[PDB]
Parts: sequence; structure tokens; C-alpha cells
Amino acid sequence: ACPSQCSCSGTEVNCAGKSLASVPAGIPTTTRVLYLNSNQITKLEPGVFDRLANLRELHLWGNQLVSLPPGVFDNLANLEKLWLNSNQLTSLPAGLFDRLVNLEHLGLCCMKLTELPSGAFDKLTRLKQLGLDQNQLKSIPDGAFARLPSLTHVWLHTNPWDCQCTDILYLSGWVAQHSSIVGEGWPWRHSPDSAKCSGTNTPVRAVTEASTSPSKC
Amino acid sequence: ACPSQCSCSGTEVNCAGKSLASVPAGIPTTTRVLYLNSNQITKLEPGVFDRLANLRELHLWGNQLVSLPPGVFDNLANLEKLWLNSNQLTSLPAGLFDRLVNLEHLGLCCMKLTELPSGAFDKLTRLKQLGLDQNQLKSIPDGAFARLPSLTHVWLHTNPWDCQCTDILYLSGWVAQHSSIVGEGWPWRHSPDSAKCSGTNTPVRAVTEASTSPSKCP
Amino acid sequence: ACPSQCSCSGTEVNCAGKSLASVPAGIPTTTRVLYLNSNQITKLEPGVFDRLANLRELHLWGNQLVSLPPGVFDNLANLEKLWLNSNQLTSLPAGLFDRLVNLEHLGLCCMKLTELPSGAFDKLTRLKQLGLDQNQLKSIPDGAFARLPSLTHVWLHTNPWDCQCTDILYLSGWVAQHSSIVGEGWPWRHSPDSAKCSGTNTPVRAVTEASTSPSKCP
Amino acid sequence: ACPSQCSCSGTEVNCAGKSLASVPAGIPTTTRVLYLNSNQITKLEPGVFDRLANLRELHLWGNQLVSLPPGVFDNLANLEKLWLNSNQLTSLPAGLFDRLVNLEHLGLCCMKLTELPSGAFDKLTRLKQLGLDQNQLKSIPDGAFARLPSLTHVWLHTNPWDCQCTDILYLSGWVAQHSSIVGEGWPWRHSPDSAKCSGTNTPVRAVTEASTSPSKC
Ligand SMILES: OC[C@H]1O[C@@H](O)[C@H](O)[C@@H](O)[C@H]1O
Ligand SMILES: OC[C@H]1O[C@@H](O)[C@H](O)[C@@H](O)[C@H]1O
Ligand SMILES: OC[C@H]1O[C@@H](O)[C@H](O)[C@@H](O)[C@H]1O
Ligand SMILES: OC[C@H]1O[C@@H](O)[C@H](O)[C@@H](O)[C@H]1O
Repeated sequence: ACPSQCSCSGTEVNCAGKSLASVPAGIPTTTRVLYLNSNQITKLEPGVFDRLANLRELHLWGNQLVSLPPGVFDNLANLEKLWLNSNQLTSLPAGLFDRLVNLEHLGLCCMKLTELPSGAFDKLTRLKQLGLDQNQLKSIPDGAFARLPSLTHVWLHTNPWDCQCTDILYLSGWVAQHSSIVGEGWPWRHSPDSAKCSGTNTPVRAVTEASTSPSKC
Repeated sequence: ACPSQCSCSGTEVNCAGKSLASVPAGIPTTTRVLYLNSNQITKLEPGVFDRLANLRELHLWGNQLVSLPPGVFDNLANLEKLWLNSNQLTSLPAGLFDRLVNLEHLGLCCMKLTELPSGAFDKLTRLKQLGLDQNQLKSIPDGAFARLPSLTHVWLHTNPWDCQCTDILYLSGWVAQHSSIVGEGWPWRHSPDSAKCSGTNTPVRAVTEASTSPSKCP
Repeated sequence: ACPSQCSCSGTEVNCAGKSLASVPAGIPTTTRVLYLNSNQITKLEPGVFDRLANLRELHLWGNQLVSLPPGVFDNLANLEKLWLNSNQLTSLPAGLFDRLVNLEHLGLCCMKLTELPSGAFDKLTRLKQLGLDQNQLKSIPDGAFARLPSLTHVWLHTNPWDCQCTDILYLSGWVAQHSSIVGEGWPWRHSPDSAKCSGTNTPVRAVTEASTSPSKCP
Repeated sequence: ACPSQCSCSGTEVNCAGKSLASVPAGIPTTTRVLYLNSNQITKLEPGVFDRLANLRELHLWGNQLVSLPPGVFDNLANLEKLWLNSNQLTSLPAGLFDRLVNLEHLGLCCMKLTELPSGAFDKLTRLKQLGLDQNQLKSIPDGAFARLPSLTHVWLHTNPWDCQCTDILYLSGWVAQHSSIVGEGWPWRHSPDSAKCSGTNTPVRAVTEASTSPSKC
């Protein structure tokens, strides 16, 4: 029972590039792949996806979202790919991704993220690809990647990483350890020195405790 | 065990856009996603994918392939997406897709295909999306789509369909009966009149046997 | 005199990517390069650029403009580059570029243009690069490019050219004659067959009147 | 007589992204805009550009150049834009830019520059924009910018400025005095405190003489 603005066949619903200001009503409950990208959507109602439990791929990139409701994805237990790139988010609510236990790809690039909440990714045991590039992050909270045992590809470049603050040391030691999975481009290419210290141009992985201080935090 | 030209982490190997003239040796057996697109590969050796039984997605688009070896995909029983868009193929060998019983997406657009072999798609019981747009096809062999029970999206536009010839009548009847799945664009948009007759720019789905003739076949 | 929203030094004013809904007030009259791309502008107020006669480069790309007022560019006698790529325009008003006699680059790609007004480019004696790719154009009005004596680079691909209709023949003879300037990509790469007939996949330069009809002109 | 690898129409030659190891022969003498970016060029042949006296724009960014011949630009009297971003240069030879008297844009970012020759920019009376960000620079020679009367935009961020050493005082006083033109981004955004001290992450323009010592240099 397709939204008039969209095309629907099978389990795919394509509403992309239709100048929409909100998520249309009447997206079928059988939908598995939902394209809402490249619109002008300015917010998501809490509840807007409560009925779309069969989603595996959700494309929200290229909209104008400025925050997300904390429980907006809680019913999407089948979700495998989530693309939020190129919105205007500055933060993510605690618990946003907690129910997404089958998620394998998460695109967060090209926003204004300035921090991530501790535990943001703790439930994502299946996550393989995480894009955090081209945001405004200055550090990653301690242990933010410790429960991502499936991660094989991460993008961290093009952030203003603050390597003067002792807060960097989780990320420096993590990239040093996991350098094989740090890269850039689409599809991913290996690029472990692409996370750079915004002040000094030193690779994040090369930062040492002795050069940092808590008073620069 | 990555070829030096490529990047490899986890089960993905990215050799895209590396000016490669052939598929590099040493792609790991555990590979699931393999990007070979946007190179200068002009032929594939038989056997090249024989070790890569774990592949789920194989991207061969944007090369200069002018033929495919007949059994080149025979060991890829797990394959779900195969993209051959934008190569230079004019035909496909009989049997080529027979082993791809789990294939869900097949991209053949933007080549020079002038015909498809009879039975090309008969084994693809799980196929969902089939792209045949932007080729040089004039008709579809009788019963070509009869064993595609999973098909939900097909692209047939931008081909010079020959609507004078009796051979068009399978495709015309087919499009009429499956109009909900025929479209255009990426991702797909609904467009059932987008398969058009070369001589009149009339929709293919409107053709009836009253206007076709066996003597108008080339 | 910098708008608070933007950065200004020299004769360059950068208001790009600032989530703007309108052209900010007080852009200094000395401005030569104005970046207003990648915002949320849906319309322009008539007069908006009347004080900015010193502009040489105007960047409007990546907004959501739905139309342009007919004399919005009339005072920009110094303009050399004008970029309107990736807006939502479906047409252009008569005379819109008439005053832009020093224009050298004009980007009109990736919109929804369904036609070009007659005489749209007739005053653009210095135009060198013209991007019309990725629109909804079906044909070019007879003689539309006759007065572009400095044109060296044109992009015409990704439009649904209607080669069944007799009206295509201006454009087919023109691309045939000027094939060395037809291309794709940024920066431009040579690609003379990239303008294709939407119905048949024949290159537009290859079309002749043996295959067209005046009765097939919707 | 267009090189086989390239596309040429009018006065523009596009040889970008073609795996070239050298500049191809047969670039026309009438060429005004030359794209050689994004190739595999590690060195240029002496004289390679001597015939190309009509160039206005020369894109060399994204190669792997390790050095430049001192006279390689000498015949380019009409050059207005010169992009060398993202090569591997560590130094520049004396007088490299001396003949480029019409140059308006000069891109030197994203390399490995560890110093600039004094006098490097002394002939660039028309230079408007100068990108020096993302290198390894520790200071700027006394009077380096004194003959850049047209400069309106300079990027100095992401370099490890040594603010202990008295050699910084030319740059700190210059940035304090020309703070209106110091910025970041593409296109330029105003960011006067984006030049930062290596050991403190404090702004280079806030450096006092009392905090320095000629000893560390
Ligand atoms: O998976 C995330 C990746 O997504 C792409 O869309 C993006 O260009 C990359 O920069 C990276 O973020
Ligand atoms: O999956 C088939 C589709 O694939 C896209 O890559 C292509 O641009 C479409 O026109 C269609 O062929
Ligand atoms: O001059 C117009 C050109 O503008 C570019 O931004 C675009 O990618 C090209 O496709 C072409 O239209
Ligand atoms: O003119 C130089 C400028 O060039 C851009 O290409 C680069 O992103 C900037 O960071 C700045 O250096």
C-alpha cells in the first residue's frame, strides 16, 4: 500500500530524493529496505519506525536531522545496515543503538558529531564497519570500542582530534593496536595514519602519554 | 594474504580502481566481498574464482570485459550479488549463471548485449533484482523469465526492442502481466512503460500479435 | 562589512554549508567570489544580487531553488562563472543569462530541467564550458548553440533525449559536428557517445531522419 | 597534438588520475589549464614545463613528488594558480617561485615541509591565498610574509609550531597583526587561533617574548 510519493515493490520502498519534510505515512510493514535519503527531513517522531520491525537496511543519509529520539530504533531488531551520513547531528542519545544487536554496518560520517556517549556501541557485537570520519570529534570515550569484537573497518579521519589532552590516550593506544582496520574512502582502503592530531599533524597512533596533560582538557 | 595492489581487512577485499589488467593472485579463500570494479580488466581466466567459494558479493563493473568464460562462476554457490554493469559484453555463454542458486541481485546494464541465451536465468530461483537496461537487446527468448519466481524489480529500458517481429510477443505479454515490477533508476522507481519499441517509441507492453509478423524478423 | 553568518576577507565571501534559508544581507559591494552553495535556499528575492556588480564567480549549487526571477542576474556584468548545479529548477525564464556577456563557465547540471527557453544562450559569446547533464531534457531547441562561438566543453549526458521525434535532429547534427567537445566527468573527459537516445540506446550523434517522425513528438 | 592518455579540448588538458609516472609528451603550447593531479609522479624532468608558457592553472596535487627542480616554473609568467597539495615534499629550493609574479593562489598544504626558505615568497606581489596547513613546520623565517601585500587568506593550522624558541616571535607577531586573514577549511573560514603551539595547544598569536628563550632553537 505504497505512499503516493514513493515506489514500492517486493520488500523495498524507495522514497529517496523526493523533497520530503517528514517520513511519509503508510510504509508497508513487510518493508526490509527503506530509502529515505536525500530529502529535507528535519526530525523523526519517536515511534515512526515502531511498526517497521522487518527492516534490514535503513537509509537516512543526506537529510537535515539535528537529533534523534532515544528509542527510535528500538524495534528494529533485524537491522543490518544503518546509514545516517550527512545529517547535522552533534550528539547521539545514550542507548540509541542498544537493540540493534544484528547491525553490521553503521555510517555516521559527514555530520557535526562532537562527542559520543560512553557505551554507544556496547551492544553491537556483530558490527563490522563503523564510519566516524568528517565530524567534530576531539576524542573517543574510554573503552568505546572494547565490545566491538566483529569490527574490521573503521574510518576516523577528518576529525579535529585533540592530542594535547590525556583524553586522546584511549584512541591513540586503540589505533596503534588496531591499525590494520583504520582507513578511508569508499570502499575502505587501508590508511592507519589518516587519524591526525589537529594541532601538530602527528598521527593519532603515534601519541605518547608523556606529551599529553590533563590541564589541556 | 592481501595482493599488494589491494586493501584487505576482515572478509572484504578492495582492488577497485587500481589500473589492474587481470585479477591479482592471492585473494584469501575466506573472502566474502570482492571489489574488482573500475579497472582495465579485459578478460578473466577460467578458474580465476574457483578458490573463492565464500564470495557473497562480486563487483566486476566498469571493466572492459568482452567475454566471460562459461564456468567462471560455477564454484560461487554462496553468491548473492553479482555486478557486471558497464563492461563490453555482447552475449553471455549458455549456462553462465546456472550454479548461482542463491543469487538475489544481478546487474547486467550498460553493456552491448544483443541477445541472451535461452535458459540464461532458469536456475535463479532467489533472484530479486535484474538489470538489463541500456544494452542493445531486441527481444527476450521465449520463457526466459518463467523460472524467476522471486523477481521483484527488473529494468528493461533503453534497449532497441524490435516490436515488429513475432519474437517480441513473449516479452510484451510478460511485461503486461508483471507491470508492477518494471522500472528505472537507482534505486528502482516504478516505470512500466519504460521498455519501448525502437520503431515507434510505443510501450512494449502494449504490443499485440495483430501488429507483429514473422516476416518482419531480421 | 561581513554578514555575521559568513566569513569575508579580501574580495571572497564564504557563506557555504551554513544551513541558510536565504541570501544574507550586507554582503560587501567589493565581493568578487561569493559562496552560497550547500545551504537550504528555496528561492531568491528579486534584486538580491543587484548591489554585487563586482561578482566574478557565483556559487548557488547544492540548494533547493525551485525557480529564478527573470532578471536576477542582470547587474552581474563581470560574472565569469555561475554554478547552479544540484538545485530543483524545472525551467529557466526567458532572458535569464542575457546580460552575462563575460560568462565563461555555466553549470546547470543535476536539476529537473525539462526544456530550455528559446534564445537562452544567444548572448553568451565568451561561454567556454556548459554543463546540461543529468536533467530531464528531451531535445534542444533548433539553433540553441548557434551563438556559442567560444564553447569548448559541453556535458549532455544523463538526459532522456527523445530520438524518435523529428525535433532531435538539430541536436544530433550538432553533436555529430562538435563531437570533440562533448564529454563527461569533472574535470571534463572526452565522451562523444555519452548523449544517448533514452528509448533505444543509440548515441544521439548517430541518429538520422530515417528513424525519426514528426508524428512521434510528445 | 593531444597525449593519448589525456583529454584535451580548447585550452584545457586533463591528464588527472591516469597512473602517470611522468608528464606526457605533446601537451599543446596553447594550454592554459593543466590537470596532472592524482597520478604517480615522484619527480619532474628538468624543463618539463618550459614550452607551456601560456599556463594559468597548474594542478600537481595528489602526486608523490619528493623534490622539485629549482627552475621548473621559471617560464610560467602567466601562472595564476599553483596547486602542490598532498605531495611528499620536505623542503623547497631557493627561488622556486621567483618568476611567478602573477600568481594569486598557492597550495602547499598536506605535505611534509619541515621549513620554508627565507625569501620563498618575496616576488609574489599578487598572491591572495597561501595554504601552508598540515605540514611539519616549526617556525617561519623572519620577514617571510613581508612582501605579500596582496595576501587575503592564509592557512597555518595543523603544524607543530615551536613556541618555546625565540624564532617563533616573527610568526606570533605577524599572526597577531594579520589575524583577520588567518583561517581554515576550503573555502577559507576565519580561524585566527587555529595556528597552535606544539607543547601547549595555546594560540601562536598569544605568545609573549617573556615565555620564549633563544636556547631551545
Ligand atoms: O561506512 C562509512 C563509510 O561510508 C561512506 O559513505 C563514506 O564516504 C566513508 O567516508 C565512510 O564513512
Ligand atoms: O540492479 C540493476 C540496476 O543497477 C544499477 O547499478 C543501474 O544503474 C540500474 O540502471 C539497474 O541496472
Ligand atoms: O560545468 C558543469 C560541470 O559541473 C560539474 O560539477 C559536474 O560534475 C559536471 O558533470 C558538469 O556538469
Ligand atoms: O590554497 C590552499 C588551501 O587548499 C585546499 O585545497 C586545502 O584544503 C586547504 O586546507 C588550503 O591549504
